Amino acid sequence: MFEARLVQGSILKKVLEALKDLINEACWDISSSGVNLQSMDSSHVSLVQLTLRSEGFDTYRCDRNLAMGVNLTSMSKILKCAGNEDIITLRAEDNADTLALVFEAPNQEKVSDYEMKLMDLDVEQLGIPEQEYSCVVKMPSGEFARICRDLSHIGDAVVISCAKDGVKFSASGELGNGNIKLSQTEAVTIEMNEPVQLTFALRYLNFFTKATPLSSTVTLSMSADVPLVVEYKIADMGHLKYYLAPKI
Amino acid sequence: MFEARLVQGSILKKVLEALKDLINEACWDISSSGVNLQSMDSSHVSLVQLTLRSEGFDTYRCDRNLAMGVNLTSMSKILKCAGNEDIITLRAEDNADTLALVFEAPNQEKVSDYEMKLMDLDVEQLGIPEQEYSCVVKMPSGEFARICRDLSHIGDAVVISCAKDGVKFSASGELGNGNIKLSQTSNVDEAVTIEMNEPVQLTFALRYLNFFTKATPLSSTVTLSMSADVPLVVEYKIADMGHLKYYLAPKIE
Amino acid sequence: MFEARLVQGSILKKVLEALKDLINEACWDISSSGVNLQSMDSSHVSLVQLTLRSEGFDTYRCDRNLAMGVNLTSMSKILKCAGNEDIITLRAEDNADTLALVFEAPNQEKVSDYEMKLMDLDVEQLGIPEQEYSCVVKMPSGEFARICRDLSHIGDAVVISCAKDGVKFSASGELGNGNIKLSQTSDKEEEAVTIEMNEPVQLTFALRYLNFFTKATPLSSTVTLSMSADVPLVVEYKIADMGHLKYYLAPKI
Repeated sequence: MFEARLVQGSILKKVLEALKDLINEACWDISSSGVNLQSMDSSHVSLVQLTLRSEGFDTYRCDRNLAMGVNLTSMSKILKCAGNEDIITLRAEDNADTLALVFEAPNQEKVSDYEMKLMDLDVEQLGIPEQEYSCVVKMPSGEFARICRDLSHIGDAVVISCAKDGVKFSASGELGNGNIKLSQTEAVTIEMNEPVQLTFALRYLNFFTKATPLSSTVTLSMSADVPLVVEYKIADMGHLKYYLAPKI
Repeated sequence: MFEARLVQGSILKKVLEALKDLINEACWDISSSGVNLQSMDSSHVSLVQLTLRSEGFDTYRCDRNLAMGVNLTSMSKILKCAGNEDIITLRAEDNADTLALVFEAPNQEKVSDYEMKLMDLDVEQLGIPEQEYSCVVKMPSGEFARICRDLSHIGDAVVISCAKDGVKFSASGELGNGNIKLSQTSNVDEAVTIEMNEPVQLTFALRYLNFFTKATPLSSTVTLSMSADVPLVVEYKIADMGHLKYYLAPKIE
Repeated sequence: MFEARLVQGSILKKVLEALKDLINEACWDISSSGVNLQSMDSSHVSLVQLTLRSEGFDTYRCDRNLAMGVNLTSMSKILKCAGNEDIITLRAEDNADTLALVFEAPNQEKVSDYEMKLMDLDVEQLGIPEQEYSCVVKMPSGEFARICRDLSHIGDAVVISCAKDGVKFSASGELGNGNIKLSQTSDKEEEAVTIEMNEPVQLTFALRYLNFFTKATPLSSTVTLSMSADVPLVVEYKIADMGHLKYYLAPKI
C-alpha cells in the first residue's frame, strides 16, 4: 500500500505537463522518502530526473518500495480531469497493476475516482553522477524560456558561451544569425570557476522549458564536454532536473 | 408577415451555436405565441426541442403561421456578423423564401441587414410525450459540461446511476476507468438538487452529451431527467423566454 | 551607414505583421528624411506604401541613400524575438549585405543581436500618382476590420456604395446576401465616422485583399478610405508622429 495526499494538486498537473512531451513511459519509484522518477528520452539525448519528497505531501504512506510503470501521456490526460484547485490523492495496493487517482473538489460535494492501468517496464535506472560545474547560472525561468524559444526560430542549435561578465546564447541558420547576451544584475547570477563554451540542440531545451510553471527561477550548470543540467525547484517538495548531452 | 425584435441578441447567437453541431437543417415554426423548433439529429439518436415565447421578445408580430426551413450552419454564420451587444430583429415578408436578420449596433450608427435564403423541408414533426421522471437532477451547467468532457477522455459511454444521497457518472476504456460522484448541497451559499421517486441506472453516448453542453452559455443551471429505459432529458432554461431541451435515447448492446 | 533607434519598438513589430501577409520581399528605401517602402503583391492586384519619417525615430542617421532588399517574412520572424517593450535599433554598415537588428530589454540586462541577410531586388518602383478623391471616409479601424471580416463570410467581393448620408458595404454568395450601412456621427474622434463626398461612387473589391490590409489595424485607432470611380481604393493607417501605411486595391470587374 501507498497513499499520498497533495492539497496543491496543480503541482502534479504541472509536473506531468513537463514530462509527457519528453517521455512516453516511465517508472515511478515509490519509497518512504518519496517519489523518484528518472528516465531518458526515446532518442537517448537527454535524461530527466524528478524528486518529490514525502514531507512535501500533506500525508504520505509508503509501506513497500514500488516501481510503478506509467504511461505519462495517459496519466496527464487523467490529471486534466482534475480542477486546478482540487485535492489529489494517489493510491496503489501492494500487488497492483493499477494506480488510483482521486480528485476532491474544494466544494466537497464532488469526488472523482480514476483507476489507471499500469505497465511493465524494465528500467534498470542509471544516472548522471553528482559533480561541481565550471559554470552555474541562475535566472528567471520565463527569461530562459523566451531565449530558447526566440533562438529556435533562427537555428536548431544554440552555442552557450559563459565568461565572467555574463553569458551568451547564439544560433545560426537559413535566415541569418542571432545572439543574446545576459549580464549579472528577477536577478541573474553567475558562478564561474572557468570559462566554457558548449553547443546543444534547441529542440530539447524547448521540451525542458515546459517545466517553467513550476518555478520562478532556473539553474543551468555547465562544464566542458559534459551534459548541461537544467534544474527547476519545486518549492518545499523537490526538483525537476534535465540533462542534455552536448552536440558534436 | 413576421417581425420579432429581441430582448437581447446574444441569446440567439448561443441558441444557434448550441444547434448547428447537432442539426444541419431544421424548421422554425413561427406563430402568434412564438418560435418553436423540433428536430432529430441525422443519426436518429437524439431529439432537440426549442421554445421561444413571443412575450420574451421586445416586440413580436406574426400575422400568419410559418414553417421556415433553415440551414442552421448558414444562420449561425450570419449571426457571427452580429456584435454581442447588437439588437437583433428577424423579419420575413408574406411571400418569403428569405429570412431577414437585422443587427443594430448600440451606437446607432451601424445597421447591418442579412437576407438568408430559405428552403422547403417536409418535417412532419413527432415528439416525446410529456411525463414525470423517476429522477430529476438540477445542477450548475458548467459542472455538468466538465463531467461529460472529463469522462469522454476515458470512454465513449457514461453510466449514470441515480440513488438518493447523490448521483454517479462512470466510464471505462483503454486507459482505465473513472467515476464522478455528486452529492446534494444541504448548506448552500451553485447548488446540486435531486428528486428521486425511484433509483435508476442508464447508459448514454458521451459524444451526444458533449453536443448538448454547447448550450451551456444559455443558463447557469441544467436539469437532467431520467427513468428506466427512456430518453434522458437535458434541459436549459432560457430565462423568461423558453427553453432548449435535448432528448437522448439510452445505449444498448 | 545607417542607424535608426526606435524606443517604441512595438511599432515596427506591427508594421511587419501588417506587411508580411501581403508581400514576401520588398525594398526599403533609406534616406536622410527616413524610410520609404513601396511594393505590389505578387498577384499585382494591390500596392502597399510605407512612410516612416526620420524625425519619428529617437535617433536617425543615414549617410547615403539606399535600396535594401529585405525578406519581410524573415524580418517579421526576427522581430518576434523582440519584447513588446524592447528598444529597437536597425543598423547597416557601409557596403554590407546584412541588416543588424538590436533589441534592448527594459531591464537593461538583456541585449539581443540579430543579423539578417539582405537580397538583391530589381524593384524599379512605380506608384499611384497623388490625387483628390470623390469620397473620403474616416472611421474606427476596428469597425472597418469587423465589416470586412463579417462580409467575407458572405461572399468574396464587396460592393462599396458611397452616398452623402452614409456609406454602404454589401456582398453576396451561396448563403444569401448582406449589407452594412454606416451613417455619420453628430464621445471622441476615435469613435466617429466622417464622410466627405464630392460625388457619389460605387465600387467592387476583393475582400481577400481588404482582410490583408486590416492586419495594420493595431497601428491606428482610425482608418481612412478614399474612392473615385474606376480607380484603386486607398486604405490608410496613420502611424502617429512617424508616417503612414497606405494600401491601394484595384477595383474588380
